[PDB]
Amino acid sequence: QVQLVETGGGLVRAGGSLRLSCVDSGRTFRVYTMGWFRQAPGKEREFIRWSGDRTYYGDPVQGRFTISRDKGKNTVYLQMNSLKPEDTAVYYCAAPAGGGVVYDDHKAYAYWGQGTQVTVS
Amino acid sequence: MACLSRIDANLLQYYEKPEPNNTVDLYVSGSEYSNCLLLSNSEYICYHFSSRSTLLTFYPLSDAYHGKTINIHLPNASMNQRYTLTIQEVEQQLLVNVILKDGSFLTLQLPLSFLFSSANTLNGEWFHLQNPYDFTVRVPHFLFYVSPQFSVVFLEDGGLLGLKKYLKSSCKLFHERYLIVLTQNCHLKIWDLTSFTLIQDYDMVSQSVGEYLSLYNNTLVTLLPGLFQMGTTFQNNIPTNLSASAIWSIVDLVLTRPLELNVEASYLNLIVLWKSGTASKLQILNVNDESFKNYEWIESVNKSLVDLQSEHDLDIVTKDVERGFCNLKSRYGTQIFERAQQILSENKIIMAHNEDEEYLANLETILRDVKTAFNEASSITLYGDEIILVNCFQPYNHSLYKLNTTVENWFYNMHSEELFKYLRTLNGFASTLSNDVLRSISKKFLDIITGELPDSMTTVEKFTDIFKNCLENQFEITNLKILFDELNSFDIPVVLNDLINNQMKPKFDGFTSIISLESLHQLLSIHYRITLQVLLTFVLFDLDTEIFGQHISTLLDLHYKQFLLLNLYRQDKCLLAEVLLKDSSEFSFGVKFFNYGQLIAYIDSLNSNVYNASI
Repeated sequence: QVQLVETGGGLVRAGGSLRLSCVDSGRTFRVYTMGWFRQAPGKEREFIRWSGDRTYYGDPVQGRFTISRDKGKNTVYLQMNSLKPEDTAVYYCAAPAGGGVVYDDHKAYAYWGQGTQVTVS
Repeated sequence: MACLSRIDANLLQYYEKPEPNNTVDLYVSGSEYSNCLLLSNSEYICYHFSSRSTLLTFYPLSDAYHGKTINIHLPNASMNQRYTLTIQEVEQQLLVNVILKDGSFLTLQLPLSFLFSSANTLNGEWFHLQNPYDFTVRVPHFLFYVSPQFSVVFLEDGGLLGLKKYLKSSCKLFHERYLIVLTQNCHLKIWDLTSFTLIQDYDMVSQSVGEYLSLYNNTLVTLLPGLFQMGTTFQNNIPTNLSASAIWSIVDLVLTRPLELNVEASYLNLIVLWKSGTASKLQILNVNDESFKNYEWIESVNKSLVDLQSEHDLDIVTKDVERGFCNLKSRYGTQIFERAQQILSENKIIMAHNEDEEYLANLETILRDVKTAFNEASSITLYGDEIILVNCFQPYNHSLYKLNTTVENWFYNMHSEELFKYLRTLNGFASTLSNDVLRSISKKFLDIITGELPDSMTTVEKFTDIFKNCLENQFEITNLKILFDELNSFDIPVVLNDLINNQMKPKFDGFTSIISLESLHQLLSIHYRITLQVLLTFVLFDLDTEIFGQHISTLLDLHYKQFLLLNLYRQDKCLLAEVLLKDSSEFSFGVKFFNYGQLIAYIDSLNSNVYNASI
């Protein structure tokens, strides 16, 4: 029964900077990653696997957000520079089970840790 | 009975960086066919005609990784793949004749020293096509290279032309000027020079584009859509039948002199390849003198030992998902593995890394499919004086069908009908054991040899302990009864001596490595299975240390050596090759395989260097 907590969210003006973090309590594996998905209020959940062997970013945040992992650990950070009202959503960690995919809602065995955030101008 | 083993040769397997480091792309403005050509010097160059037209690759078979490849593109597509092209070496230079779709005739002049030198790009107008003397209305699909600097070109509705740039009047050239053609109906037709007429044409004789002709001396072999028609200025003989279940299509056909076989006196051998999609079958016709006394069919093992070890879970030596990932990366060439990785990435299949099973199973099945697609046959080439070689579709992929020894013939043909029966009974019992029990028994033998099991223990005590720790579990007691009753029928020490003392214990390469390592691996894996079974018989019923003392000692010795070399094959095949080829070669680079007996002799020499090493 591994947990998956996360902090760092809040309300900031457009163009500000935030830092999301997410760690695991249980052992599980050194394998499953943590997709930093997001979901706008009303919309669907949208868009660092295997110890940074490859990384994938979404089109609305490329060059603006920076994900990072600690070596041999279940920790995922997300430096969110140049925030905009389009980034106003609720973001989620992730954790797969079996064969996975970075572009689907099938990805996780356990995410949870929902957190609301907003952005003004 | 299957008498030939398949040996898959990936020319880029020992190196962790495909493709070769030096590749040359020459412009002129999956796969489809592959073959190999022998030059003036002792070297075989390979060419591929993949993806229909606009593809002409060249690479040396000997040094595929360090030697450079030549990619010759094409400006206009071709009307036919592999059949519109004649490669011939004239004056230390590869003449490459192609008819494009524009009706243009391209002649490529590739010097020998270019393909073997380390030069990147060389200036010069080697390419020189010809726009005239061809028309859009009449397009020819075939092209045959006559020996005296000539090119005959046939079209659809039974017509031909001759190239002298244009002189007019399947297919092969009998003697010197005799062009023996083949039609679609079909019916053969002879030519001469006398370039205008035909000596004889064939009737339909019903009641009685590809490679369907194969000539050797005064004897021709043709295919009748199957019926193998034979014909020895005479044109007459008797056809023979085939062996077919589903629908097969012939790939290539070569008529040659006899090879070393376990048959009576014969006169000719006939190597035929068939292909069903990705799979392929090799068969050999053995014909006695004057094409009347016999017509025997010899089968072969259409899959290598590695594919069979991966399919039927007969592997025992190989050893978490990281270790298994490295095992899969080593069992296949880096080319196959990278192709599988890219195919998985296209389908967006993110690896689950540690504690993943779905991903590893998907990787295994994708690697199997990729290797089976890479090994799709396209043509046959005769190596050495009698060595058989099959060029696969994907580049750097080939397969040698090796002559089997008595041990390998006994292994592959277990079900067919004194030592053979003893080995058959041993395997009949040993198959009832799971791989876990076999691995535990082998590890107990390793403990015996190394000293992890106590040496003060009598061999009988050692075997009682091995039974009470590994075989103490439930094995079908009726199988033990059957095994004991069948073993009571044999003269055990005589066949044991026959197995031990006679049957088992007795220019860069490169290519000699890729074949020698795999053949040695096959031979020693068979030896390992047989030794495991014999020592299992020893453990099942304790025997006097006096009777089989030297027997059991040498058995444990050879089992230890076999396990060690199989584990050394599991990883770093390149350095294993380097060591085994430096120990037994005067130049530390190997031996040139010229005949079947020579190849088997080198394999047995490696086996001897293995069995006599210092423990």
